[PDB]
Amino acid sequence: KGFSYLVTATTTVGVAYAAKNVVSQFVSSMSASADVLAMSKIEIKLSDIPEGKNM
Amino acid sequence: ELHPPSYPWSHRGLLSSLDHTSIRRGFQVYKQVCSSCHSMDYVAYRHLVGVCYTEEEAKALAEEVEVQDGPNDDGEMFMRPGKLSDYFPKPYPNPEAARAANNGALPPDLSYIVRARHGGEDYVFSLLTGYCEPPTGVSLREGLYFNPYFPGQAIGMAPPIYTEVLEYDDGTPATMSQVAKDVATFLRWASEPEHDHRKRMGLKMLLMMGLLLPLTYAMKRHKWSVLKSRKLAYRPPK
Amino acid sequence: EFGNLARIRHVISYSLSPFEQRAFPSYFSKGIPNVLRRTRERILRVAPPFVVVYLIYTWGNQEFEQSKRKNPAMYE
Amino acid sequence: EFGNLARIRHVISYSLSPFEQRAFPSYFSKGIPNVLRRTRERILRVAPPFVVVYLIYTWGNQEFEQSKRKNPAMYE
Amino acid sequence: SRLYSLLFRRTSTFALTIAVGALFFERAFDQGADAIYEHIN
Amino acid sequence: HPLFKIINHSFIDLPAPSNISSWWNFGSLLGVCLMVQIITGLFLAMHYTSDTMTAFSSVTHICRDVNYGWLIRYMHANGASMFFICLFLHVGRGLYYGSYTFMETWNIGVLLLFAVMATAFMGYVLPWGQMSFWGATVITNLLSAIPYIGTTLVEWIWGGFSVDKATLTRFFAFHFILPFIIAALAIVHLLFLHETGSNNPTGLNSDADKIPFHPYYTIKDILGILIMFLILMTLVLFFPDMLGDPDNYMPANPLNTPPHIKPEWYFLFAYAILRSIPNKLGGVLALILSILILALMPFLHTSKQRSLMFRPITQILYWILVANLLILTWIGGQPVEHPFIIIGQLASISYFSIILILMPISGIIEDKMLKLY
Amino acid sequence: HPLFKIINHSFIDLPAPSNISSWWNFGSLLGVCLMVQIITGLFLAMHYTSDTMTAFSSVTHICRDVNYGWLIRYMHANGASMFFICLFLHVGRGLYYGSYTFMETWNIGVLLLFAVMATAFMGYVLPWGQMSFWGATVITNLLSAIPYIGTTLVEWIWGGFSVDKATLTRFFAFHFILPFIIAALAIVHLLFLHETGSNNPTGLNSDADKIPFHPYYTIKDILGILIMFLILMTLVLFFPDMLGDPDNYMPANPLNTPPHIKPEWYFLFAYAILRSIPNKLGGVLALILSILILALMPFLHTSKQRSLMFRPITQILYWILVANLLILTWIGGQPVEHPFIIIGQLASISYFSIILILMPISGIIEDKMLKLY
Ligand code: HEC
Ligand code: HEM
Ligand code: HEM
Ligand code: HEM
Ligand code: HEM
Repeated sequence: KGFSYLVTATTTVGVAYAAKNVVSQFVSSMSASADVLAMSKIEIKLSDIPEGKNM
Repeated sequence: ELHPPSYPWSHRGLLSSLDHTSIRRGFQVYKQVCSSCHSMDYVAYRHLVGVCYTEEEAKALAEEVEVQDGPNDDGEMFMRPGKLSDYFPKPYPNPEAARAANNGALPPDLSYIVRARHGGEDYVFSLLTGYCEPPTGVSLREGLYFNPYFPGQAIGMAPPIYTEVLEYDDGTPATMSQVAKDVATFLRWASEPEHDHRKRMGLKMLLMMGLLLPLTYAMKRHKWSVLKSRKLAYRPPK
Repeated sequence: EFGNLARIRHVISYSLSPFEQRAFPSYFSKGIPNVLRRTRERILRVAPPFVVVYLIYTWGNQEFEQSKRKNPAMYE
Repeated sequence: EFGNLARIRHVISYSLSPFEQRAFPSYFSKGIPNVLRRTRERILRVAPPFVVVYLIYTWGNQEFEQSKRKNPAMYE
Repeated sequence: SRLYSLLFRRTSTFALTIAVGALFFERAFDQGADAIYEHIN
Repeated sequence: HPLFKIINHSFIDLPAPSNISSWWNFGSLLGVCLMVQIITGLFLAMHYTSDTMTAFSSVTHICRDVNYGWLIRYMHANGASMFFICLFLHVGRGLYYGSYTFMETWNIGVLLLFAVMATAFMGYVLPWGQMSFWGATVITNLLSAIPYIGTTLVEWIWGGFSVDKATLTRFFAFHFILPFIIAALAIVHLLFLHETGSNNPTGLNSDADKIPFHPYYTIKDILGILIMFLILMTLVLFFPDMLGDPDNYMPANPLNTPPHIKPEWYFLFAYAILRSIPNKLGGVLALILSILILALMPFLHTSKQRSLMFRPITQILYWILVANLLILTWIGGQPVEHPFIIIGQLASISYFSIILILMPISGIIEDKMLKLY
Repeated sequence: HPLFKIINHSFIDLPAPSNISSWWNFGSLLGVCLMVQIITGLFLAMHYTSDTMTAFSSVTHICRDVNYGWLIRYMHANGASMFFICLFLHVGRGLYYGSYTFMETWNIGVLLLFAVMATAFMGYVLPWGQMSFWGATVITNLLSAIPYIGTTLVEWIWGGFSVDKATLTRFFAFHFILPFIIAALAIVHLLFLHETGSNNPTGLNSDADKIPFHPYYTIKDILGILIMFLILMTLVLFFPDMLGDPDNYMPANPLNTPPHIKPEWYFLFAYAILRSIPNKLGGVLALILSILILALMPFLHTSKQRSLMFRPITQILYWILVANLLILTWIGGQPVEHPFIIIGQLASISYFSIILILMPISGIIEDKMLKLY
């Protein structure tokens, strides 16, 4: 029994490892697209705003 | 049409990846020689990081080039230094401009120049070094060149790679060929930024199926042994 | 469903537990002979159509080439 | 399905053909009385609640406006 | 024989051994696989 | 549970023949491929834009900026190819083993085949490459062949004078919606079959020897799923462009038409037939018949034996049919010039004559040899 | 015939109670509305583009340049409103007549209700107006409630730091794909019901008096379909903008925010509850419970009579529940200021106390009055 089931248990981990990987990559797909991440850029001009104003 | 031969490329390997120094050298070539007329629109300075250049090297490469659009307080489009998010420069503002600055011919975007053509890497190299004198009986008009590989053997593009056309920063002798091989690797790179990665997935995939299949078959054979050993006997009461 | 599928009589059927029998009894012992037995009962029905497909494919290719090859006599 | 739905006994059931009977027998003759019969049977259990709703609605609206209204003493 | 009687005979334990093994298998597989890929290229 | 009954009526306690070979796996593979396509298609739909200015840009954005977006796109394309491989082998199993005598199952099948071909055609139009645009114009033009209402129909589908954005967007909608109709038709396909049960390779009544499915054949479908996934991932991760065309990686230029226009491989057999018939209309009709001849197949069975396991002459004719189907697939690829054309013309004549004439006459001869006729 | 067997079983020879009122029409109307939505949605999908630069332009192009495109768009919007009207009346019929004792049918129902609300939310995001963008942000940031799992999940749906094109395109894909899952869940809904048959307004065993469905409840469903079509069209062709919002006719400005923001009418009752609870998380939970309290409903039935036809005290409590549901619908509309807030807080307290506490106690009292308890 332990020989036959060990094969079932072995296979399971393998499948389990692939299944987490496949499912993982899809979740990553719905995640930020490379381009969207490339937005850390920004600029402002202090002179633009005078006291008591928001921009 | 002449059918470009098969060249022993490293990346052609099944489990072999792209030589990244060759992709860096081929990106230099575009930057200097072929960029002024062709357009790598779908490739941006961001894609290079972790492939050929570091973050600061690609940032310097992007800030050498300059963007010219995007509105301002006056809705005034202005020219600004490009960033890691900006895409590669374009040779001409519009398709017409291309026809105008290239003798009427339109230089195709190289963004995917190789995936586009059939010979792919092989074809590009074949042509790049395939420039040759038109034989007797054939005559080409101005703005045309007899490149056996090019369809019709009349490519508007003049031969762009003269030995020592540009100097490789790495110092590897800039022979015409060394330059054509580097730019073919690079153009390949753009067409598939994941050549290497896909191949890493294919390795692990092979291994995984390599362990799952035999096992699943075994089980298929446990649960089917019962029947495959079944012995039938007919015993008419007689 | 099962129970109402068919009517058989006096057909005894013996079997063994999976764990009690070898998983691959004589797998390559008789498997090879059998696979070979099988191939020789079906090869004459299967193979000669694909053989003449190979001949027609090659022929077409070569014929096409010759067709493309310039007529030396022509243009002279 | 039909035939095995239920067990009844001795319940005779007479009926008429559609084309043999008037389409709208005494439609407004008894319809009105019945509709009126019906409403008085549930009106006390349906309307009362919603009446209070109209009320809360109104009170709510008016109260809000008053809140917006400038306080006379305010600023004076 | 001990293993069967301990972690592979009770289905609950069968699942436990599977899950735990899988949890670690990934570590080992990824590590081993990566070594190979790197060596290749 | 009432729902559980359905499961134990179609997948667990279903009495299946004990001797069905690996070919009977293929239909289940098709169902898996359908789900796979739907799943990958859904993850293409979260980033694809059906605008002619932005369709190629969205596809390149999927391949280059979405995390593992190249993986999902090439899984979708090679899964369409795997779908047609499994579909052709499923139809070949049905033709060889006499499974077309399940007539309702066969007719729902050929309806599913038509729907899958239409879905794959519009899906190939969807990336808006050079090859997609010229391919669409070509087949849409096929409709114009219609004798009287052709022009209108073509213009209707195109939604304008010529394929343009109007088409792309409605092709995106139709390509989205048809695989769910395919799933419903597959449910009807499974129903019309359970009423009769599956066939066996001997073609005999297998009521004396039937086994359960869940414990017995599932591990077989799981193994077939694993092998099909191995072939699909070695198609995606190692040779992602051996089945596609390079000219689809160029943007759609209406001013230039790729000189060599070839429909995708699995449409080739049909393409050959169309090209073979000189008359445009004739080609369209023959093309249709090419697929429809199958539906016509259950009325051509003139033998007293269901399967071809004990029928060697019709086995030879069947393998000649598979042979010239492969020949028609090759010809479609070849350009228009001698002698590719003649082969195409013959191969089409031989295809229709083997299916229509030669197999029932051979079945009559085989019945005469066994002292039955 | 296998199919006709199925057909005859669910629509022709199905034994239905003879005395079911017009309220039992409504579920069939919902199915018709679903098909109508799907059909209109398909004809919106042939011209809509899910790009933030072109979504508003594509919607205006549908309304102005497509032949009868305004008709299909406003039919889609007012058909979503008609769907929620019929859904609310269907749920009210189920609550009043004790139909929640069909527990599996009720649970598949509340799953369908959740799916329909999600579909309508993403569909309202789809035209990319001012109101759609601020509504999406607001309703999505709601998900940002969960402390550890929430924040990331939000941007996950947003597919980025803030809703932007990334969202629009995946919302188009979901909104496309969920009504087919709704159709499959409705098929499961119909199955879990035929096992038990429909209920009657008296709440008694109607096995002694059942009639066919083809000539008796088919022409009745046809008449109900005709009346529902009269109300929809007269809410499209004469009062087309009655149920909508004017600020959705402005383009989506991330820099400005519509001053007065409100969910559409159907989602208000929930909106009120959310606003009522001071704690953000509390609001989200209560909101969910608002819908989920229904699922919980079959375990709260403490009466020996199924229907409310012979139960006057629980009838009074039911109409008070309908009354403060209308009150919560009104409050959601009202802005944040006295005394709208207090009403909202009470109305929510009264809603949960009537469903949770008052109805089983009233059923116990009613059983005591009939000398049963
Ligand atoms: C300064 C001008 C110029 C430079 C530099 C240039 N090209 Fe071109 N190229 C053209 C023009 C013009 C065409 C179009 C010719 C035609 O279509 O007949 C062209 C076409 C091509 C084509 C075939 C596509 C086509 O439409 O002809 C390939 C492949 C190509 N170039 C490769 C390269 C490579 C590789 C480099 C540098 C490593 C390069 N080119 C640099 C002008 C240039
Ligand atoms: C409802 C399920 C499906 C959805 C949502 C879907 C969606 C898409 C989308 C968005 C594309 C464009 C991106 C791309 O180029 O791949 C596409 C392309 C494609 N789809 Fe589908 N699809 C579905 C089902 C199918 C099925 C069942 C088939 C096979 C019959 C199929 C075959 C294709 C093909 C061949 C392409 C073009 C692949 C290429 O670019 O080379 N799709 N699909
Ligand atoms: C949409 C593509 C199809 C799918 C997903 C599909 C799926 C299936 C499935 C799951 C089965 C039951 C499992 C099996 O028999 O192997 C089956 C059986 C069958 N299919 Fe298909 N099928 C498709 C197309 C077709 C076509 C085009 C035909 C006709 C050429 C066809 C004819 C049959 C027949 C005759 C059977 C019964 C086989 C037998 O038991 O002898 N199917 N199909
Ligand atoms: C997708 C929207 C829905 C549709 C199309 C729908 C449709 C139907 C239909 C056609 C019936 C058969 C009753 C009849 O027509 O006479 C029915 C029964 C029922 N539905 Fe719904 N329904 C929907 C949503 C819901 C929801 C959300 C619930 C739960 C709150 C629900 C609970 C029930 C119950 C309990 C029954 C059995 C009542 C009876 O027939 O006596 N349904 N539904
Ligand atoms: C497969 C079925 C469906 C498809 C293909 C579909 C498709 C679409 C498309 C493309 C739009 C954007 C065009 C526009 O807003 O004018 C849209 C909008 C909308 N859809 Fe759907 N839809 C479907 C089902 C539904 C359902 C079931 C509902 C109700 C839950 C719904 C409610 C809406 C709403 C409220 C809008 C926004 C209306 C507005 O702009 O004011 N749709 N639908």
